[PDB]
Amino acid sequence: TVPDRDNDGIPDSLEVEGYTVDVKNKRTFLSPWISNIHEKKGLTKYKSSPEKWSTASDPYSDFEKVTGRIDKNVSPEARHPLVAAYPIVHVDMENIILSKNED
Amino acid sequence: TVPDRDNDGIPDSLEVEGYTVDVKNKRTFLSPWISNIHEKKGLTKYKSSPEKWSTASDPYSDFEKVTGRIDKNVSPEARHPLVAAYPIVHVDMENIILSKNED
Amino acid sequence: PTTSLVLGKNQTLATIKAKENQLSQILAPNNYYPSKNLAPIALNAQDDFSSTPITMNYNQFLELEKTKQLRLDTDQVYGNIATYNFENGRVRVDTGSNWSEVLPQIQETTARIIFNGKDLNLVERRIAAVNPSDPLETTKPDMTLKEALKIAF
Amino acid sequence: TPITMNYNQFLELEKTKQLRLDTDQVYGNIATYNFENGRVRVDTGSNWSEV
Ligand SMILES: [Ca+2]
Ligand SMILES: [Ca+2]
Ligand SMILES: [Ca+2]
Ligand SMILES: [Ca+2]
Repeated sequence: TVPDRDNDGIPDSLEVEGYTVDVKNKRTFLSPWISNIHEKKGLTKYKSSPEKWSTASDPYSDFEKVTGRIDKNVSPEARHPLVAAYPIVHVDMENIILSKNED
Repeated sequence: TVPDRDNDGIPDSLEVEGYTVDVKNKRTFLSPWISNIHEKKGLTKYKSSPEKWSTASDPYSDFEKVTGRIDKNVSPEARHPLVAAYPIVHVDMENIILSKNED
Repeated sequence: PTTSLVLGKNQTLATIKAKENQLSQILAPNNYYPSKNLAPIALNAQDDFSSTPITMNYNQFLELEKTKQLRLDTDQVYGNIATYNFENGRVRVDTGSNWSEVLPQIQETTARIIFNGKDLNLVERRIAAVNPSDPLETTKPDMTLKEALKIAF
Repeated sequence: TPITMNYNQFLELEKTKQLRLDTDQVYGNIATYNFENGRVRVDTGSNWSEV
């Protein structure tokens, strides 16, 4: 049984030394990073915190992020484990209607 | 199985005799305090109550405190087990608006 | 959102948390609610059950039709996280957990980078970054600024 | 319902203009670290007055 301290599904040594996700047939593999074969495919190299279930502290595990098992609305640049995925919600008031309360 | 009466994850003898947390690769260890190797690294020596899950009685275990597995808003000086981490909330009234209820 | 209507400089007319009428089910990033083609929603009421008008008194009413200064602050925003369910793959919203639990955690452990090379609109990303004094935060991978620019923007 | 005030109180207030605001107590919840998935979660049961 491979070690996994943060319980996120990515093995610790993979998280520290680098890794990547790659479909082979129609299934995704979580391969450890390899210069000779992955770099040609344009696969991103991922590093994350072995001890944090989410490295960015946002509510999506590093595994969920890199494999895409995630809320799809999460914008693609935030799919990367080191990029925090959080809402920024501001309200703007398009116009204000007062009605005088007069008998 | 090492003894742990307060169930907080730090072994009793470690809690009494002193201990410290230290990353080695990208993982934190909860080492017993050692003069020759830890003092040079500037690591704080920690002591806590073996029988109290939190020594300061605040709702964060001594383990959670020293290892940083804690609410991040907890200010750094209160990360130390002997320093209580509690809110102090006072309300100030910036101004008071009375409206006379007159027909 | 907990909006607050402010007359003049900083005399707060009223603080209103949104009611069921003003609730927005989803708000995907780079989206408006209601969607930008539709007319904006009406905040009318102070009551939990949306049954009382947002009242304003005489001096406030006179000051408003004179100066016409009515700012709207956004004090805070309530909302829930939808999380992926490994079992049947559905994303589900936990109404227990909410973003106010998560956001301060993010702000306390990531470098913030605001950048406006995209048509001079500010874009704020947050990149996980080592915190030297926090033992758990040192376990994150080292973050050069160039790497941050590449992966975030 | 408005925070109401009666006539003698209203007169006394526009005369003396003394309206203090005491903070008798504060309700609030603790967010605690969840060892499983690392998220900090707020228990609405537990609250700071217990602690
Ligand atoms: Ca892991
Ligand atoms: Ca991780
Ligand atoms: Ca113990
Ligand atoms: Ca203890």
